[PDB]
Amino acid sequence: FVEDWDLVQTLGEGAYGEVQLAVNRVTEEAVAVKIVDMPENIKKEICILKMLNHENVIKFYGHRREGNIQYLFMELASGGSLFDRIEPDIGMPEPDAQRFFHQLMAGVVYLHGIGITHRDIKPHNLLLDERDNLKIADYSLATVFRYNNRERLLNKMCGTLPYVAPELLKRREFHAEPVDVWSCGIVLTAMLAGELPWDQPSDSCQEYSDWKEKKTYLNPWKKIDSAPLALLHKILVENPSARITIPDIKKDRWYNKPLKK
Ligand SMILES: Cc1c(Nc2nc(N)c3c(C#N)c(N4CCC[C@H]4C)n(C)c3n2)cnn1[C@H]1CCOC1
Ligand SMILES: [Cl-]
Ligand SMILES: [Cl-]
Repeated sequence: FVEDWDLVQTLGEGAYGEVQLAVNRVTEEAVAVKIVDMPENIKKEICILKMLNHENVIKFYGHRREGNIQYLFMELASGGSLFDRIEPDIGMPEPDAQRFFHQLMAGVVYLHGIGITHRDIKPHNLLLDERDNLKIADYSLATVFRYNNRERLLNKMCGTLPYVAPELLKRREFHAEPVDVWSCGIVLTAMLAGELPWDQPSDSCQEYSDWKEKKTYLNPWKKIDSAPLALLHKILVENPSARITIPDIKKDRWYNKPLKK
């Protein structure tokens, strides 16, 4: 009801909808509410949200529908978004980046383990609690890629062009997991350089060709230390069948380097 909740401010807009800081008119509890203005899509999103139980995935509370409006209730992330911790053209301190990347991989390992692909991993969708623990949010593009132990290939184009893997632009069908791995490597680049390497990973994009030709003396690569750059060389591999998998990311030298807060 317009009587149970006060909409105090917009937190942003997701793939399919928009998000308000709602305050309870009775208890003053502050939550995030996603306000859906119109379906088969939200039925699917609510179903996936009900599956989620992990420290690095957003807490779902429940949902209400009123006419052509539906309301999804989630834990308000008191630390805001990772996007807001990235200093343009700088990034953030390498130890903070490494901890966030550890937590990102734990959330993604959890999702992939229950056969869910997120499909829109980017800093706008990665939230922080009051202890700066990272939470993977926005399940509006999420879908099942594994059921009864059988993999299904993806065939729909979606996500955010600077974060999408190249196969998603080129192939009629592709594996879900390597796409999410790619977008995590663009997130790591953003965290360490405070800039995105390209508009899209297409041959008609010069910044993408430059990377394929290994010109890491150019930005954003020249801002990144050799160890995390070496991980980014294994993640941002054009052929998804040669791209590093999460088990191997967990064996990376930089991933395992002790770093000082
Ligand atoms: C408390 C707070 C948040 N907290 C928050 N908590 C959520 N739970 C979501 C959320 C979801 N779910 C979401 N969005 C936007 C569209 C995609 C989705 C991830 N956004 C953006 C969410 N932001 C964001 N800033 N601040 C502070 C700092 C500046 O302002 C107040
Ligand atoms: Cl910016
Ligand atoms: Cl950025």
